[PDB]
Amino acid sequence: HMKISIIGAGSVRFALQLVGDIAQTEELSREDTHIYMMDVHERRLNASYILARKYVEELNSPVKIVKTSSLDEAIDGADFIINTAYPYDPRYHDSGSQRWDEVTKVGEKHGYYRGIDSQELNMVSTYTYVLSSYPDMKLALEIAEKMKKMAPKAYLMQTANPVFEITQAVRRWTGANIVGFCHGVAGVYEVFEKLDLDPEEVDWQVAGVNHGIWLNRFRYRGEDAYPLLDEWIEKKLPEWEPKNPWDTQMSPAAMDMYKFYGMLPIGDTVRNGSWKYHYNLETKKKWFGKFGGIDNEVERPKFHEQLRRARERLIKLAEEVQQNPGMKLTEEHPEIFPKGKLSGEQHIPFINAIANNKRVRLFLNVENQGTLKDFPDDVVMELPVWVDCCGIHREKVEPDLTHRIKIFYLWPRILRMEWNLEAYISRDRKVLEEILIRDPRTKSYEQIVQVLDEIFNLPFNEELRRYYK
Amino acid sequence: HMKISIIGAGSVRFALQLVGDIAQTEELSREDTHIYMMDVHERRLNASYILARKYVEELNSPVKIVKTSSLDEAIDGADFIINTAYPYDPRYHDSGSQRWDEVTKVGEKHGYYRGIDSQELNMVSTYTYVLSSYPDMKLALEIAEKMKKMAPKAYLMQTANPVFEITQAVRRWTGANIVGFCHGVAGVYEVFEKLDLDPEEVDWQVAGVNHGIWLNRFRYRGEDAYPLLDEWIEKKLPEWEPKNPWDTQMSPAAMDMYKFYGMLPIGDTVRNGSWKYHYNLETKKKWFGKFGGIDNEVERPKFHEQLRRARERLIKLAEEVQQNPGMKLTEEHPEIFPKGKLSGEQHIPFINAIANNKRVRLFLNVENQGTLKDFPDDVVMELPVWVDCCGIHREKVEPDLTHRIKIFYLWPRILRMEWNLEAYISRDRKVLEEILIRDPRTKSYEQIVQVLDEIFNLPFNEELRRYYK
Repeated sequence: HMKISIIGAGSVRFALQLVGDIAQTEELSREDTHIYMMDVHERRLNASYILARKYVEELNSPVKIVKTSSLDEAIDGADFIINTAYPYDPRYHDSGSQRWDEVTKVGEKHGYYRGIDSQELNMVSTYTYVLSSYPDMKLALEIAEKMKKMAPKAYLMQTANPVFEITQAVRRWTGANIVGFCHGVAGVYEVFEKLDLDPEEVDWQVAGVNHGIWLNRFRYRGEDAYPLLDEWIEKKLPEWEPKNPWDTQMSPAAMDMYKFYGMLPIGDTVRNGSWKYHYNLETKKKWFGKFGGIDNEVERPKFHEQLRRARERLIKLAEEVQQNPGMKLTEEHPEIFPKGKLSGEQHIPFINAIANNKRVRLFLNVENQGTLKDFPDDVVMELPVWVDCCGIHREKVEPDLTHRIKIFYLWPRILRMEWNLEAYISRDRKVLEEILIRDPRTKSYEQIVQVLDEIFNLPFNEELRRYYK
Repeated sequence: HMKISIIGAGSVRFALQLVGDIAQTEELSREDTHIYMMDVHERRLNASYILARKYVEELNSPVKIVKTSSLDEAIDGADFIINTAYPYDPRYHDSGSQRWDEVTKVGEKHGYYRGIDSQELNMVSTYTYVLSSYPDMKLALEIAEKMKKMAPKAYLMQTANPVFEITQAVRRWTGANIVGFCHGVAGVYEVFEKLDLDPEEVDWQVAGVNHGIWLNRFRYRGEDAYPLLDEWIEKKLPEWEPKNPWDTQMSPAAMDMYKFYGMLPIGDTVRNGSWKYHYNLETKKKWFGKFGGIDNEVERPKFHEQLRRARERLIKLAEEVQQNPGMKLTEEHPEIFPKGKLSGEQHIPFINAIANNKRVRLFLNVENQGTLKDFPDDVVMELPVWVDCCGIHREKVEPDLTHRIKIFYLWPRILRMEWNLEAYISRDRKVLEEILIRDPRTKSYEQIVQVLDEIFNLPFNEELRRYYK
């Protein structure tokens, strides 16, 4: 059979997306495809299981769906393990984002705007937790060790953040077959839209690290197409406005980074700039438009609440279907339960490529292996790759990333990953302190000790405190 | 013949040291050894030439000394070119340190303690000038290009700062035969003194980058000797006091860095810590003793004045000998004009090794070439090497530098070098701005623009201003 396990299936909307794509994929929608939905939160998990079963039934897909609260059961003999879990202690929080929002508030209380987890080239909210991301790294490493014994052939498809740090740590310290997933590359198609270019006529490539990728190749009709971006910056940038807090691809911050680095940052990379664009909310609004981007004290909590409500709606909807077996989720809520339309995410296409030799081009976090020759072979990069029955095949990255991207962006970001990994494995608070000593917002050493003490002293950080004792 | 050219011979005390060592070296004190003393400041140069001639005469050395204000004449057919020049416009300053002190004061005026040239892992006073060190890099690159045509076999022995940035820039952009010189390694012998160890019984090694070197090997009687340092930290560190502003080898800052990195920083590396030890003068005094080290608003100007007076004394002494040919400099001032004692610096031993196959172990700034396998081959490192008639031979660095030294110290410092080089060659103010955007002392972007504007607007920075226009 074929066993696909979603760890953290309590993440309802993502689980349903994964189930919808599987049921709408010919080579996978088979009675021999078993989808295990695993989580430690039964209310969330139950809702996801009920909605997934009904969704499949309305799609007339014969896939079998199994619910379990046992991590071992989900891993045992799995072919693909999708880690979308975001650990949180329910005694204190409703989601993982809620413990991040709390430590961040404590950071801001001590003078660290947007929390100590917001650093240069690393502003994406909820990416790291107290620098070392202890609970997320711990869970990923547990899964990696369990599957080396209970599922040696399985792919561990890491989606929970930090993808870069975690994929790197698992690869380096376990050798488990882990691949990091994030589709920040989807931003390029807007670039093409704004420049009036058929994306099918555009010869393009993107490369870098997770949330740190660059449009290294951008050609059209046999010539460099960046002069067309230059034209857009001059004529249409002054009139640019963000449609919502997430709209940053064509923002002044992206184009300023482009002017400096020589290539356009893509996707979340525009959020991960230097402190030039993020000193405060007013500065964010100059470089990102009226919302100030997403990673600020207004929009990040707002967005997290929108997720909380959206989650409860789905849970309530799961109670409704149990009461109204006749209602068709495909009809009542098409945007959540689409028919005949794939999500476009890479997770299920990846599985169909490995298991059914359906070759496809994807952007995945894997070891460099000389793809970017100026960087170590074992450093995990977000690279363009072709996946099929027999492995992941890296494309040649040409043109190479510019000299400035390497020395001012990729390398400082790679070192931060190494800092974070060292802080985890060493169990040494002094490494956490050294990271904050490189932090521009630090005014004194005593400040560093006190912000960490309060974070470590939060009631839901007992494990973290004992870990670093 | 043998032609040894001192570029910047106006640096009187160093020139006399170089001349004294040559005249006291058997294989070099020959009529066929010609010492060219070159500089653009005649008062300084004349004083150095007069004192050098008298010194040689009292040593009964037959070496010929030539004075010239022509850089070409000094380079033409030279066998070794010693660059100890520190450019400065005499219309405004008396030495190079005086233009550094002025820009630093402007930096502090804008909220950058110890000037924008003081950065993490880079606190040594007068090491870089406005980040890119324009006048020093320019002169070094001029010399390198002139000698590729007028002296292809010559060694360019770079002593003027920044040694790291300059040696790297010359190697990479000209391929001239440049080697960087600095004897920060001399600090190890004090470590041995304090621990009651015969330095001859100590199997030790040091490696890193310029002003960024580490005691990677420290063994005694067949065992790791660092436990003896551990003992010293516990028993004798509390009673440590600095003999003078330069005494930092056994300071609390050095031992704190040792506790973190696992190896003891050596020499000037103790000055080049994180901002933890340098937020302000009071913080410096906690981690360096009562003087607060040398790199502060009190001791750095004090020391520079001590150099000014010491320089004028020598110039006045040169006028005295012209009036009293009978006086013996060897007798009246033995510390400046020693007999039968070498300085211990590496410059002349290096020359005697290349030209006379007198093999010796030295610590020189040369391309890595796989010595530290985790770093690029072309990056200039301060390595232990054996020099003889036919090349520079790198020792094996064992134990390897610790993981923390690499990711928290060497790599961040190497990237800064790349930042500085990029700022020079690009002629792009935005690179200078990006460097300051990574600066913890920056509070806003407008601050960066204004501090650079005032620095660029200083009257003696016309060339620098036009360069970056």
